[PDB]
Amino acid sequence: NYQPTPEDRFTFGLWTVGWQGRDPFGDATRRALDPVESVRRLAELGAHGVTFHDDDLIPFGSSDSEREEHVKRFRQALDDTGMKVPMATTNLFTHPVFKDGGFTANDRDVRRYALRKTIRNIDLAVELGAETYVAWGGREGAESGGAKDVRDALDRMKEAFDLLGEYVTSQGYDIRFAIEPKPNEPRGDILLPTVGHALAFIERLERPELYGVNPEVGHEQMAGLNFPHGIAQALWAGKLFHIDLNGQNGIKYDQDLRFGAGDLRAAFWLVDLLESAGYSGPRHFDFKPPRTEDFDGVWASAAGCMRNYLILKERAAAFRADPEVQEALRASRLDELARPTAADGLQALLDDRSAFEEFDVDAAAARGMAFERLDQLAMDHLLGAR
Amino acid sequence: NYQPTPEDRFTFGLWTVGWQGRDPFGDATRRALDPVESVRRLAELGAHGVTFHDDDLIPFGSSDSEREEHVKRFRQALDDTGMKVPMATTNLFTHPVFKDGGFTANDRDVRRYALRKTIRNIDLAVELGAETYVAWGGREGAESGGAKDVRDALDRMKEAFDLLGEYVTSQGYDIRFAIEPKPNEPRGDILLPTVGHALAFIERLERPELYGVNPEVGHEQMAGLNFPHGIAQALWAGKLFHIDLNGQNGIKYDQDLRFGAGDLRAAFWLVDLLESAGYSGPRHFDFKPPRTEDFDGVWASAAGCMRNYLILKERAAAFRADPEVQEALRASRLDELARPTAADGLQALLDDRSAFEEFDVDAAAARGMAFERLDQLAMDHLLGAR
Amino acid sequence: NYQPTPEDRFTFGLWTVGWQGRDPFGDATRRALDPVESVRRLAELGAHGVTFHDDDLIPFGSSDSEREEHVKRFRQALDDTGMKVPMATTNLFTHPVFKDGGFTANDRDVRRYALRKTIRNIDLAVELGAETYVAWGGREGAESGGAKDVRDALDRMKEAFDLLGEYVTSQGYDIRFAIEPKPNEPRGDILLPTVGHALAFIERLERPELYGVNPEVGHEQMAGLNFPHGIAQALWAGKLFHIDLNGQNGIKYDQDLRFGAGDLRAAFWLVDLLESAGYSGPRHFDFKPPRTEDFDGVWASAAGCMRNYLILKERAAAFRADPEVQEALRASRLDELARPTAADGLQALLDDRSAFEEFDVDAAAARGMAFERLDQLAMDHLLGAR
Amino acid sequence: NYQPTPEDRFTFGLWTVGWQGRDPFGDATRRALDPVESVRRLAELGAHGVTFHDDDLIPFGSSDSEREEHVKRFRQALDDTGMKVPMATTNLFTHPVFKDGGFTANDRDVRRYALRKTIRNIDLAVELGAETYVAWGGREGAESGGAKDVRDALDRMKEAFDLLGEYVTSQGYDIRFAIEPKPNEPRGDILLPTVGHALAFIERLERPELYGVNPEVGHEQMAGLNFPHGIAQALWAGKLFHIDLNGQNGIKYDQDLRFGAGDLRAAFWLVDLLESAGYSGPRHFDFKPPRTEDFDGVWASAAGCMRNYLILKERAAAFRADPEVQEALRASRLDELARPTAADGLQALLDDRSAFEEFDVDAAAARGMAFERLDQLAMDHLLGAR
Ligand SMILES: OC[C@H]1O[C@H](O)[C@H](O)[C@@H](O)[C@@H]1O
Ligand SMILES: OC[C@H]1O[C@H](O)[C@H](O)[C@@H](O)[C@@H]1O
Ligand SMILES: OC[C@H]1O[C@H](O)[C@H](O)[C@@H](O)[C@@H]1O
Ligand SMILES: OC[C@H]1O[C@H](O)[C@H](O)[C@@H](O)[C@@H]1O
Ligand SMILES: [Mg+2]
Ligand SMILES: [Mg+2]
Ligand SMILES: [Mg+2]
Ligand SMILES: [Mg+2]
Ligand SMILES: [Mg+2]
Ligand SMILES: [Mg+2]
Ligand SMILES: [Mg+2]
Ligand SMILES: [Mg+2]
Ligand SMILES: [Mg+2]
Ligand SMILES: [Mg+2]
Ligand SMILES: [Mg+2]
Ligand SMILES: [Mg+2]
Repeated sequence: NYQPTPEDRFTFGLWTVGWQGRDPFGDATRRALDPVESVRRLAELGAHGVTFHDDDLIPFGSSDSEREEHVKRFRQALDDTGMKVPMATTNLFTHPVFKDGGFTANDRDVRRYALRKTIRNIDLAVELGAETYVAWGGREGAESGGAKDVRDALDRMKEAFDLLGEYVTSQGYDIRFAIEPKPNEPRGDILLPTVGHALAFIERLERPELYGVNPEVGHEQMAGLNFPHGIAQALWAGKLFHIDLNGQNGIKYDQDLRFGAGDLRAAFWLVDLLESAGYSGPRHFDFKPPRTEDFDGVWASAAGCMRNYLILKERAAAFRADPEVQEALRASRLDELARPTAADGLQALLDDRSAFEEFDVDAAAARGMAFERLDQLAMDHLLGAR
Repeated sequence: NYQPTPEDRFTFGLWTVGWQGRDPFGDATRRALDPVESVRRLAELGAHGVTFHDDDLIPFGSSDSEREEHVKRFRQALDDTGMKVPMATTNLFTHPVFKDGGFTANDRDVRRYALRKTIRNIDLAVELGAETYVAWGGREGAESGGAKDVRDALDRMKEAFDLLGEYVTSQGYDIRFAIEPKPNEPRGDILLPTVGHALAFIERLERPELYGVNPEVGHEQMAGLNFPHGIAQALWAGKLFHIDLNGQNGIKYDQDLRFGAGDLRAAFWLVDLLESAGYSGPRHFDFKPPRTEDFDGVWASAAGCMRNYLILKERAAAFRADPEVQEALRASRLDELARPTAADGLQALLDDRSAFEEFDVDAAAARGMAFERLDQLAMDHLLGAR
Repeated sequence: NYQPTPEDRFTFGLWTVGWQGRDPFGDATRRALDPVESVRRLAELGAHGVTFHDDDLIPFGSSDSEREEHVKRFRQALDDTGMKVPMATTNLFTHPVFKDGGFTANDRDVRRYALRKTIRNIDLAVELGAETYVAWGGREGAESGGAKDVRDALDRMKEAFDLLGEYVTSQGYDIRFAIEPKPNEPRGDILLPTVGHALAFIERLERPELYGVNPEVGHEQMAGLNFPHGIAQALWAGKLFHIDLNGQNGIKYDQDLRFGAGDLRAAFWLVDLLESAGYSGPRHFDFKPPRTEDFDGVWASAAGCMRNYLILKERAAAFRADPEVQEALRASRLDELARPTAADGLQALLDDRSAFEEFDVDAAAARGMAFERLDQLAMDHLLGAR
Repeated sequence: NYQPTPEDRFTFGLWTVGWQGRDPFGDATRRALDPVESVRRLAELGAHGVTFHDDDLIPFGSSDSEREEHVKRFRQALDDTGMKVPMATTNLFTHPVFKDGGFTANDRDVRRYALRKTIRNIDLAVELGAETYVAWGGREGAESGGAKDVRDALDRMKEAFDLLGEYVTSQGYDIRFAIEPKPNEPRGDILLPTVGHALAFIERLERPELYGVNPEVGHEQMAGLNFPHGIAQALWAGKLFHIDLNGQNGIKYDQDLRFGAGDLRAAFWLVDLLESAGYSGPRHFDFKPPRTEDFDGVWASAAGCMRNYLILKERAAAFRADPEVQEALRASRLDELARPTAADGLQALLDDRSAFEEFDVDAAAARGMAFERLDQLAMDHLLGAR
């Protein structure tokens, strides 16, 4: 009954189940978790692996020998459980030095520090076997218009990512980068606020093949955008390197609800797309168990992430396999959308009088699209009524 | 006192002052304007030129000889007034045949018709001297998840724009294309919903140098995004071919208020950026005089568009020239944001102990950014209090 | 299998299935329906009744004898089908005379006309057996700040509703009024924009017992509000006289999708509340079949409204009856929320040292709320996984 | 030049300039301020007074003698500076015990504790001379649908406020209560989410005359609502007891920018209304100096709050006094909006054939409202261009 196993490739950040529940208006409601205990607990739930910021694993300001002890204990728990580390990232947002950003801070010495802190963790990520290195520029942005010249900031952002690409190529590392967009919070506006802006920026880097996106359900929904549409564009560009799964109820602060909560039908269409397109990367949950919960609620919330993915996968597969849905998809001309508009070429199109001079525009206009019947078949499948 | 002249390059769509006031809940409140009368009236107000959809100028279904008469009358009014036509576009959204889109309609024969209708108007636009051809795919999208496979739709969208680029290159035309994003309305979600998504899509076309964006103030604000930030990214990419200026009060239906209405401080920062970056294209107003107004209100609203641009241009120039603002910009390290992070290169950065091992993180963190004083100088300048 | 019958009390506006598909950017895609054919078709689908604006049933400007013929034909179709008319309303938004409002138009003569048009239709509604008369003030509002003094406008709004209440009391009619809030569209901001503002306004009318609310799913969601929470407050006040059911995908133009579309989990919690609280009024669908559809799609969309209500009713009933959910509700202390805080009274509370001086705040804080496990049981029930 | 003095009645919360800059993603960037130093600094800037939560002034868990020392030091600074304390409030949101609310927590013992903590601070507020006691129920709400039966929660909310009203009446205190709405954050949805919902709830309390609202600019804008419209409704009801002034850029997390930032034109229309209606309460700033700033930026931001109010007051007064604006207001029939619709009464309206049978609907419809010219005069005045 919807039991996950490590072959489902479900992963969690240490910072997710480890969130102590401090929000802008309240103190922590839960004690800190030891990273080793989170690995063991997630393994028992059926997770495939974990992800980390540098500062989740090694407390900021650790000596080189404290650092080695923290890594050794962690590696022992991975060895004991079979858990993998497919992704890692840098914390360039918590410490006060990053209050105006890391890569695009106005102060040049902070930008250099940010790059050195990042490079140190790329080495550790490669050592632990990560294939993707995520960058979330949560402090790159502004609350006011004159504080940040955005063209200069984009020059600095490109400079930073180009240097990171020079570093991993010169070291011979097999790792790729994924940029995680967010439109706002904690800055009033954040640079590269959506999947689209991030994809566009990547095409201006010196080695674009090293960079993709790590979209997050809730972040695109904080701009009111359709998250499965944005994922489709990332897959179309060949840039979906990683994904953050969670839930969000509309345009408000980043809630990071468990996956399946928030916009349930968008979750269904997302799973349909990921499974249809054959996405093979980790199914990563970036979520926060609500601060109302104790530790039993933390693990129930994490289990629910995986459960909802597996229920929606079953319902989406049943939808696509249903002969009546296949009939309805042809009724709505999804087959024709997949055929070229003008494989005969430009000149043939220009000479084709059935495309304009003799085209019966009123008869084409009268054809219903039959989209509502198709969508109710999708609803029946989602609700198990079919 | 803030009087426009044609050298300010203010342009208006025929459909703007010509909007009859029909909305989803009400009939028209104004009679139709003759395009010739709109040209003459806008010229008297100080406009530089006008723009048009094919169907604004030539009623849909006109014979080839009615077409010639409509164009001749129009050309005579341009000759009489000195007005230019810098941009033109196609109506692929009003007629019922386009109810599921033009370039990405599921029906293949509609897609071919859409391309033929577009090509016919590119010829006319070149004849009238337009330098930019805008595409707004207002019907390209969906209300439900199964109606539109977005990867196939993006294939069809790329196919259409590639064919248009083959057409203008084979004809030897000096015209470029600009894609106008909008996130929603009239479709539940529209493909290429923001500036970012459009910029990313352009980089996958066969001849990307022919395509840029035509962002609209209100459209990016319907997703809660920072419009001057998005314009900066378009300028950074070298893709700001055209712009639509108007006003919008937040996340709701597309209001198309006169420019300066809506988010006034965003309008100030937009003008600052366009003038600082030396944008030389048309300052185009895509706005709707509210349906409360009679024809005297139409021309007052149009005049207000230009007036507000010129007031904000004056205030932004005073801001940037003020020695006290120049001092504050250095106080906030805007000068340092413009300097390379690591012109010394990767290896020097790695060997620079002042970038990490000896970096005094607490002393850097203690430095205030002085952004609030800078922003209050900007407010004082905007309000004329300085 | 989820078949509606008239005892389920599903009703539809004539303007819903009759929407021709004209939106702000496009012409109609469907021909007009005769009201008689809509009654017959809805009866065959299992509807209980229909609702109407005056102008849906009697074309604007009809002679008194054309009026009588339109009503007679309509009454014959009701007699032939068994369909009821539980609600009626006035169109104070389509005609250009209402461009600045009806009850709160700045022009006094328009306000008087609006009241006379309303009163004429109250007589007809009573004749057809309606129990509720809805007012939706879609044009009452403003696009700019100086156009409307809102205190004077609220005086005029109160004046109008007080006169309508004087009219129905002096006539001896058994009808009540329901105010339908909407935050915006077609005006930039609409007066009484949410359920809350409407409830507050009612308490200042001379005969508040005659007035309640008619909330609409999509309208509260256009302000990002929780629609089941708002309905609970209306039920708490005893003011839920009628309800408009449909779907909406977040903060954007009013989509009026079929019920169950949009925010599916909010639809589940709404049905749970209406059924638990014993709401006995009509389940009215104010929805628009998308303009992509032909007439077969219109009736499929209408059928889907009813189907989704009945599926969600079944799932909500299964949730509330499940012993494991009953256990979880006590685990989360829903039983304690229903018990008085201080039935012992103020003085006893003040003297109760276990409420403050001896209250163990850390032990209370440590108690998990168990809300995530409860919510996953609700998800399992919704998806039929339980 | 726009210098505040204590007669302008500008007040600040201790928690505003005292915000250390901890947000959901980052540590504090500023040290804690001593309340005594904040009083002295605000007095030098021209403030009239300060406000406080119980826990801002007396650290949580203080002994009764530490409590007395904290109050004495505070009272000495008030005596030294002339500063007043017009409002006070309770912190029912920071401590983990309040994670599911105070007055509407599911656990009954937490609800009793919340009432005792509140009552203790009402006594102190009266001792310091406060006239208004604010309640902001920031934790009253839910992230999921089954966690909170909202009708039971409203019963508990009414119970709590009724007991507080019994307490202040039995003690003979001259203090009134003001409910501060917020739609979301830190709970997914908060009960009483807007001004309207709060006004409606007050009318169901046992002694409604003791309760009003304390609306906040940014909170109504987090629901996309028009804040001057909501204030007008509160003034119309006679319930504007207090106000929180700040700025917000649209629908996102609560930014609490300095007043004048965010939606500048809404700030202009708010000041116009408050000054026109003769609001005599405190002009209270609930704002957060951005965490980019050091302490010099804190005081610059606070000074800017007051400066922007005084600039906007001048511009609004110039607007209303301008004979050309007075002419335009009559042109737009604002004078007619203030006149009764039907002072002649219902029967006269029914007998008035010029209100319906002989009303020339097309001639009324043709009249322009002249709202755009009026709004451009308002823009010219705001920008000092007039
Ligand atoms: O970059 C990894 C993570 O960093 C921070 O935790 C962000 O809040 C989250 O969105 C992101 O995914
Ligand atoms: O494409 C030109 C114009 O077409 C339509 O009028 C759109 O509503 C507008 O946004 C666009 O700019
Ligand atoms: O008042 C009845 C109906 O009137 C209009 O059709 C509105 O768009 C709808 O929201 C409302 O319910
Ligand atoms: O209740 C007083 C204050 O409490 C908290 O600080 C809130 O964040 C603020 O909105 C409110 O005004
Ligand atoms: Mg996130
Ligand atoms: Mg998030
Ligand atoms: Mg994330
Ligand atoms: Mg537009
Ligand atoms: Mg627009
Ligand atoms: Mg446009
Ligand atoms: Mg509606
Ligand atoms: Mg609606
Ligand atoms: Mg409705
Ligand atoms: Mg606040
Ligand atoms: Mg706030
Ligand atoms: Mg506040």
